[PDB]
Amino acid sequence: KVIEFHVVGNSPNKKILMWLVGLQNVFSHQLPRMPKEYITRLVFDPKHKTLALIKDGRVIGGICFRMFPSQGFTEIVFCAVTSNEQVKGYGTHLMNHLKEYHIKHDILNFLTYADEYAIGYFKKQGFSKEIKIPKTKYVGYIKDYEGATLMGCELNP
Amino acid sequence: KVIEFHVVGNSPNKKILMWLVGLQNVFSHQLPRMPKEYITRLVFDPKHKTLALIKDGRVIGGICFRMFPSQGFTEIVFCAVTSNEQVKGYGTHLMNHLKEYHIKHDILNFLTYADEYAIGYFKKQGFSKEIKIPKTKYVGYIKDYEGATLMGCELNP
Ligand SMILES: CC(C)(COP(=O)(O)OP(=O)(O)OC[C@H]1O[C@@H](n2cnc3c(N)ncnc32)[C@H](O)[C@@H]1OP(=O)(O)O)[C@@H](O)C(=O)NCCC(=O)NCCS
Ligand SMILES: CC(C)(COP(=O)(O)OP(=O)(O)OC[C@H]1O[C@@H](n2cnc3c(N)ncnc32)[C@H](O)[C@@H]1OP(=O)(O)O)[C@@H](O)C(=O)NCCC(=O)NCCS
Repeated sequence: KVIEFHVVGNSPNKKILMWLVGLQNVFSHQLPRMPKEYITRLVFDPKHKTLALIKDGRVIGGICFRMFPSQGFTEIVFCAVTSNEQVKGYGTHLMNHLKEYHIKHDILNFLTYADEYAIGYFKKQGFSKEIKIPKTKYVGYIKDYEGATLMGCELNP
Repeated sequence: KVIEFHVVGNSPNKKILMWLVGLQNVFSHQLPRMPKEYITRLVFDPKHKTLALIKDGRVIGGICFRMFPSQGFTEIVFCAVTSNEQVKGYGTHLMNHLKEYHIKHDILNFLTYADEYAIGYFKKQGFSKEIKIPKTKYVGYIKDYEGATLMGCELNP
């Protein structure tokens, strides 16, 4: 009934902090292959911001991303919608809003290492297994993950 | 292999933030009758401290308490051991160490509102149902918890 999108960050007021915990809680529930401590580390890392999906006070989704304005792309880390609220298009809205945030900041590229079970969702948001940014841009900067496949998205206007 | 006891709180240290979150996760998994956001609120509250049990870098247990020096007791909010590690004398250790901390701080009585299933566990730690510290001392200072049983016990030097 009321639904909000906030880019948040630990760079730490009381409200966002509740949201930061809520995001960590949402992520750890969906991403079973991610240890809670690791999520907490990245989520609270000041070089990472998280785009939070609030519904009626409560965090229900988010995308954790790290921007590399120098490389000309953004690494997408932990994106999740809570189980209740899956398949209602929330995840596509988050990616859309993420996409618009970045057009303003003039980063036109997304990179992520995709779980096997969610390659489907990224392909819908325009990601491809075939990457158009040269290796020399992201190798080293971006976290490689075990048996996740790397996908890119090249936004526009 | 390494096992630590730290008394923590929100009174921006990067270590204790991760610990406080790690504590919120453990408290949240183990106590269904308490909503995640409530736990977050109290855990990070500057009048609440928490006894963290770290194991090899990671929180596996804790006791959140609020000290009432002006009263003569300490109120026990949450305590829990992560599930891997239950039935290993870990929570007995935590409570023992909590007792020491408070003796060293001149607060002899512990109060808790105990939930239907851990009455067993508190009873062993000297805890009981009959309080010896006057109702007027704690009522309205402590937080009544619904269909929990109030309990209390004293600790020697
Ligand atoms: C993946 C996820 C973030 C998608 O959010 P969502 O709101 O549930 O999915 P949506 O409602 O936005 O639907 C998105 C589209 O991708 C599709 N899709 C393909 N594979 C999918 C998958 N594995 N999960 C969800 N949607 C998927 C949906 O059917 C939908 O297609 P359509 O609208 O064209 O018909 C969410 O389901 C989730 O939290 N999964 C668990 C954790 C995870 O796998 N994270 C990694 C990637 S974010
Ligand atoms: C109850 C709890 C906090 C204790 O941690 P623990 O390490 O498993 O308990 P211990 O290993 O120290 O065992 C303590 C003694 O109390 C007993 N006990 C009573 N209830 C128990 C319970 N629910 N779980 C484990 N032990 C329990 C044990 O048998 C043990 O007896 P013994 O040493 O004489 O053989 C833990 O199981 C937990 O987190 N439960 C979920 C949430 C909860 O009940 N919190 C209550 C407030 S602390």
